[PDB]
Amino acid sequence: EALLALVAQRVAAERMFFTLEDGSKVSLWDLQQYVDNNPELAALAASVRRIAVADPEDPAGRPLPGGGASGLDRSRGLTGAAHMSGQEAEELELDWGQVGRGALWRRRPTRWLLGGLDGVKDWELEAYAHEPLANQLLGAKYGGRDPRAVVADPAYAADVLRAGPLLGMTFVLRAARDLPLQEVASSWRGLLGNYLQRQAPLSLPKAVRPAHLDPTDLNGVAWPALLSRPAAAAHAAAEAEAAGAVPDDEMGVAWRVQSGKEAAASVAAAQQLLQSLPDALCPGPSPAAWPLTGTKLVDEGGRNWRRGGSVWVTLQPEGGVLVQAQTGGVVGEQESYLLTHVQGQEALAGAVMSAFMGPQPLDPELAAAARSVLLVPANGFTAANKERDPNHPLYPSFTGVRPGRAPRDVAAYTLAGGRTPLLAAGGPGEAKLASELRTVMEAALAAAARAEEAEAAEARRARGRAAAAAVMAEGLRRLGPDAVAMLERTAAEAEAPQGG
Amino acid sequence: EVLLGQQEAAKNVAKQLDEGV
Amino acid sequence: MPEWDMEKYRFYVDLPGDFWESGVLQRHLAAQRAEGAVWDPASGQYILPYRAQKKVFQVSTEVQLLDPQESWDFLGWLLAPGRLEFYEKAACVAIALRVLGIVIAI
Amino acid sequence: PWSSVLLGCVAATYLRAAGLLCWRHQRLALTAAAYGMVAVLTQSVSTVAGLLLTTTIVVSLYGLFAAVFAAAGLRRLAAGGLLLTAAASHGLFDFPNPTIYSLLNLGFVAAAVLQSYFLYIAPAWGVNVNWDTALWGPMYGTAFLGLVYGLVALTKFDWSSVVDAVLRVACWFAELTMWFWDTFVWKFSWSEKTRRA
Amino acid sequence: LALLTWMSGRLPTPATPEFWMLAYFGFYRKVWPDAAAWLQGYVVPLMGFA
Amino acid sequence: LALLTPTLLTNDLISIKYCFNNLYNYISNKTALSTKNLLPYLKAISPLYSKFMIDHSLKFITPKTTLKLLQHKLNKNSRPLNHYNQALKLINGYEQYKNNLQINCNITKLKLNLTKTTVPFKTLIK
Amino acid sequence: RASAPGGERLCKVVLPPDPELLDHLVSNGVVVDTGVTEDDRLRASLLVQML
Amino acid sequence: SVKTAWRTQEVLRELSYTQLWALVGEGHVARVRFYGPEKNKVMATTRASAPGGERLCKVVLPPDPELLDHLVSNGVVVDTGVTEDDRLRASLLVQML
Amino acid sequence: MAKDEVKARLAPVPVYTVANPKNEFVLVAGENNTQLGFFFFRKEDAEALIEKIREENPRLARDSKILRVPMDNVYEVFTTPREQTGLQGIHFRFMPDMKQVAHALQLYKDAGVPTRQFIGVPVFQAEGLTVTTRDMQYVPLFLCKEDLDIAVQSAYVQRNAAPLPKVEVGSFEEVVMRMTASAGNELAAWSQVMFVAPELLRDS
Amino acid sequence: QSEHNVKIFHNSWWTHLNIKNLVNNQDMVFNSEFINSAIIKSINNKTLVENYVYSPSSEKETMQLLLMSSSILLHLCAIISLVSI
Amino acid sequence: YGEGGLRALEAVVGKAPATTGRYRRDLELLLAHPEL
Repeated sequence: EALLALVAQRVAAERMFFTLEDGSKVSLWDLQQYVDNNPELAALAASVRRIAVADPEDPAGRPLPGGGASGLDRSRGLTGAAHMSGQEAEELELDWGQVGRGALWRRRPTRWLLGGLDGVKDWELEAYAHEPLANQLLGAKYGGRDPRAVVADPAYAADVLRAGPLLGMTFVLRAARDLPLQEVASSWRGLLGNYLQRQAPLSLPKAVRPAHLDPTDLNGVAWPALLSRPAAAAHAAAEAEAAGAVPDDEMGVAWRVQSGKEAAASVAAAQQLLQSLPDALCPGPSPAAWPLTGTKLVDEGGRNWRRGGSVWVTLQPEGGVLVQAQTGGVVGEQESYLLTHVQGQEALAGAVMSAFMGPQPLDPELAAAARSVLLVPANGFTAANKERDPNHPLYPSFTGVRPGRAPRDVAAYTLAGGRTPLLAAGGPGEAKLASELRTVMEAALAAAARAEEAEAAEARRARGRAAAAAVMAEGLRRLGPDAVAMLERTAAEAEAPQGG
Repeated sequence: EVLLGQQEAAKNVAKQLDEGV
Repeated sequence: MPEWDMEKYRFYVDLPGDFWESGVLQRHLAAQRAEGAVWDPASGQYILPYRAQKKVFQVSTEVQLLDPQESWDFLGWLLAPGRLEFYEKAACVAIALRVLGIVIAI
Repeated sequence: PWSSVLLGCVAATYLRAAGLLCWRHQRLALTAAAYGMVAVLTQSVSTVAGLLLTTTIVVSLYGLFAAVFAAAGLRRLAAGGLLLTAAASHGLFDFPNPTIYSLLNLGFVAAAVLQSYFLYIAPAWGVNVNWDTALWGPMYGTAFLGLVYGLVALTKFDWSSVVDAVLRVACWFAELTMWFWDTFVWKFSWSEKTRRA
Repeated sequence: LALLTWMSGRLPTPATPEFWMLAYFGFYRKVWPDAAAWLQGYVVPLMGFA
Repeated sequence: LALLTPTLLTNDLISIKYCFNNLYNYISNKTALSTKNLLPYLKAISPLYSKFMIDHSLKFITPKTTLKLLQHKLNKNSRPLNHYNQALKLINGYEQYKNNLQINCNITKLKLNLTKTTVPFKTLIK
Repeated sequence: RASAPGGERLCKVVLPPDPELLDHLVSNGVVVDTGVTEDDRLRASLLVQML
Repeated sequence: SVKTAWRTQEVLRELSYTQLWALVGEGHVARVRFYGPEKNKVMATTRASAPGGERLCKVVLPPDPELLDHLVSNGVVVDTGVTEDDRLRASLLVQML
Repeated sequence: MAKDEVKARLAPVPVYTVANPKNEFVLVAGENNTQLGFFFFRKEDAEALIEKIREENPRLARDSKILRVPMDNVYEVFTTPREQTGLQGIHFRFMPDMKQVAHALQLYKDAGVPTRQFIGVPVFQAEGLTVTTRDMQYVPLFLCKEDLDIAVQSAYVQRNAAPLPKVEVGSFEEVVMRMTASAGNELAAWSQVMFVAPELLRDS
Repeated sequence: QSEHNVKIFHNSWWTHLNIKNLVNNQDMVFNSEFINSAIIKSINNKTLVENYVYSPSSEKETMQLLLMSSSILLHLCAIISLVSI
Repeated sequence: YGEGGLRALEAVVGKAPATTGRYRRDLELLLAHPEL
């Protein structure tokens, strides 16, 4: 009957598996039953009740010491956005850092009139980029250079427009008004059509490796094994030349050009998919049948979009545009909805990216701020100081040590033993200890050359690393802790800020 | 007294703003 | 026992001025709220520990504070029963002497 | 008109130009001659209407002294027209038979309406105003003063109506204060001195 | 103003020292900061200045 | 008595320019020391999963070296602690979110709220 | 909340000086709304005390 | 500009915490008198060796728990203006009442 | 460190410049560009530049005054690229004391080097000299050899007893660049720095 | 939920009694005046500082006089306002 | 700070009542005779 041989058989026996922790594989039917037909546990799940474990190896209970008040848990009473401590944002993925702020003005507030009493705001515009991918792309090419020269070059602007799907630029448009649905749909359709009429045939990436996430390890990913290969770069380049070999500088991406953004194709296809915005968001006249109704993203009648709701437009590679949304107010009551996800529409991703960070964007301040912030994750720092780096360009972490003022006393100054690090650089002691460290390193380089396709070369490099570590360690025990500090600062002030 | 049954969803926000009462 | 079914002595205690500074009530509350409904992975199930349970004559202390603004002393004094009796008498006399003065229209 | 909204304001000042033996007409003619020279080279207090006029003169003087003294040339033409605005307001400062200045007043209010159209719809039509403060400010200011001149002139207004409105507001607040005192603080029959003892 | 008028029988005209005491110790010392802030943020830009 | 009462009762572009100044000074100081030896932008969101985004975008990148942030991601008791039925269901909801994102790549109420957080501007070193 | 015993209701609670209460409310996802709290207590609580 | 202005009595001269800390560390402040209901204001009497001689300055602070470990660390004696004579006068006034 | 921490640690070091009355800079220009701020650590060298300006252009010397500025504002001046400010070419070099350059050369001579050449402003420090604050132990960097000698002699005569603590001298520009670019254990090493003013342990 | 009633008989039997002279062990056979000592001590110890008169010597005498004047005037104003009814 | 300085119960079940103990005989008799 109703696919009795097809909706049964446990959909290909549910031969797609997962992987939890210690290699245990579970079926998707089992996991779907766990989230669907196990609602008692879900009653606890939507109550944030604390339970606390017991120690299993203890004869007498003894509730295990936990600190569970994590950022998401404590933030459930806040409004708008959650709040973490940086380390918890480093965990739970959370790798899309903010690169720019903006606004979609109806009437732009003038500093004249009455302070700006004509300042009607339709949306608040924020742009977010994947910071590790921003580092890996814009940092190994545009890293260690003058940032003003980089942002002055029109090649950097072209590159941050081209590599936008690669960075996964997601734009959050938060409604600052009870906006009518038809007006917003017409405005977005008109703006995106205007930007589609100027989307010339331009450059897109091409795939260098297929597959990943086969239907047995849907929990797993291929990139850590790809980046921790026995030869890595050699293997990656070999894959590259067997398809699209990188022509650019140290960035990857082969960049096919022109035709990739076809005109009568995907551009016109997107000009039709935009026509199926006011017949997919505001269909035939019945404000209870319009898809976005009932949910908190609109009002009770569904006519207007409520103030505080946000629309998340993420530009995936291969022309994928993911439009999600999120209601406003208390985050403990916020509900997030996936609205649409289009794939293969290379004109939509390029048109949205041009509309946000183009030569004429929807907000020039947002485009300039995003293209200017992006060098901070490019230089291996992230937009917000999640790693608590003291040398951050903006929002640097402090050492937490009171600054010292030299007193006009004599009893405070004591001539103790060898318990001061060297602070005078360029002196005879520093120069002679640098010379002794130099001869120790030269002995290490000489000893690493006697340690005797690319996998055997990397094994030889590992053997040379072991011999160099042995010789350098013996030399550093011959020298002092000040020499250890000098080797540490020499290693620190020699690598590029990008981390290459 | 009057029969003008106006409909608006911002009146809920106004009633919530009457928490000052 | 359910509290509504209990029979309770109501004792009067004069607390010291450093009662909150000494933190005896705070320590008792922190001792009482420190346990209950502990998950046990060594055997499954949620276990209420024996430390979270009560002994034969041990009860759960219910700390309730009073608001002095709920004591409407002026209104309770103005609407005291004797004053209410006087207002009833004066309203009776006033109504009778207002009627006698309208029904004299003859 | 983007950068030619400034040309619209220039047309407004040209409309201001559309509108004997005493010194005041000589001063107005000297100011008009100064406007002509500046334009070709760069390329009393006892009335409310007098307050607006004086304000206009002061503002527009600071405007000329911040732009001209300190399609790019429209930024200098629209500020050269501020001296024409100052000339019109110094003409209206003695508003001297009133029929001499009536047509000047009509042109002043009509081009004030035109500037209060052009500059007000300028941010919503594409051009930005917040960029140059010392240039962009005084034209908005003189358009504002020009509009409130077409409101304080058209209806007689004067300091008498201002004093009457202030007295009415203070009187209503006074009766509210007396009612609040007599109802909540202390009855006036208790506070005052009962006579006939 | 109302209380002084009721208590003294004379409205504080600008020729009366009570008006100047209420102008200095009243308007100037108390509400003029607020008035100043509001004015510099609403009227002074509306006048084209700053 | 009221005189005696207290007695008796006993533009982000400017920050962009500053950040660029700090970044250029840091790079120049690093270079000079090498030769001599030899509040906005505080928000973090996650619309997709970072592992999935790196895997999807690494099908186009041939990296000759792993940089600092991706190396940190590569580099990154507690076994009984995260063993509430709750803690063994939340990770299942994470994996169902994973499969939903994968099958969307290959109006629906999401199983979990999209995560948008703030990080404090002033912190201390480790 | 509606999941509370007795439905959704408003209840007045007078608090002891407990320094862990705000941390408990924050970590248990409770919307902690204070209000105004004007600094100048002498000036703010003057006319209402006269009344 | 002590050679340019006229002399006008001797008013206090409001400083700040930073200023006072500098002249305490440099050993220019001889005595401090904490005052204010909130005790956040200080009369600083400087010594004759200071660049300016004895001046009674007035300082306003944030609540920083390091004032003692600078004042009594260097040279400064804390004092209050209520001596035993003033206390006995207060006792006499209470007796008269 | 951060620039706030570096400016906070560089506060007790004063320097002297020559300024026109509206807080300008007597920037000796020499030949093609090459303007030089010459932040003078010693006031005698600043008065010598005043004498040179007096002999060259007598109108400027009357207007100009010796401006005292703490090293935090000097660091703020030094850090920012001057092309961004729009006034570039002004070199802003440091002028060390000749007596302390001679002392630095003498201390260089102990190991045996080209002892008639030095780079930057000398900063002196004894290997083993520490200042005991409230519960932390700062490492004083001495801008003056005489102050270092007073501290070393007083400390060993107070703690009893051979007692020659190495005494090493480096460049003040490098101890600022290392403070700026230090991140690892060098950050913790520099967090205990303490800067002695050139006249702090005088005849008091 | 029950509906209450106004109690009108014997409402507070402990109020219309003078138990003070029995409880404080009078008639068989605590001390004040720490109050005014503490009040004048606080007046002296804080005194608000007349820095506008460059901290004059008397000062505490002025504050004590102000306190006595304010107390006397408050009591007299209360009596006059009471008898004004 | 302090003096002295150097140095299936109370962790499974938790303490023992102190004010209780005078009712031990009555509790035992109530258990022994359920007819009460």
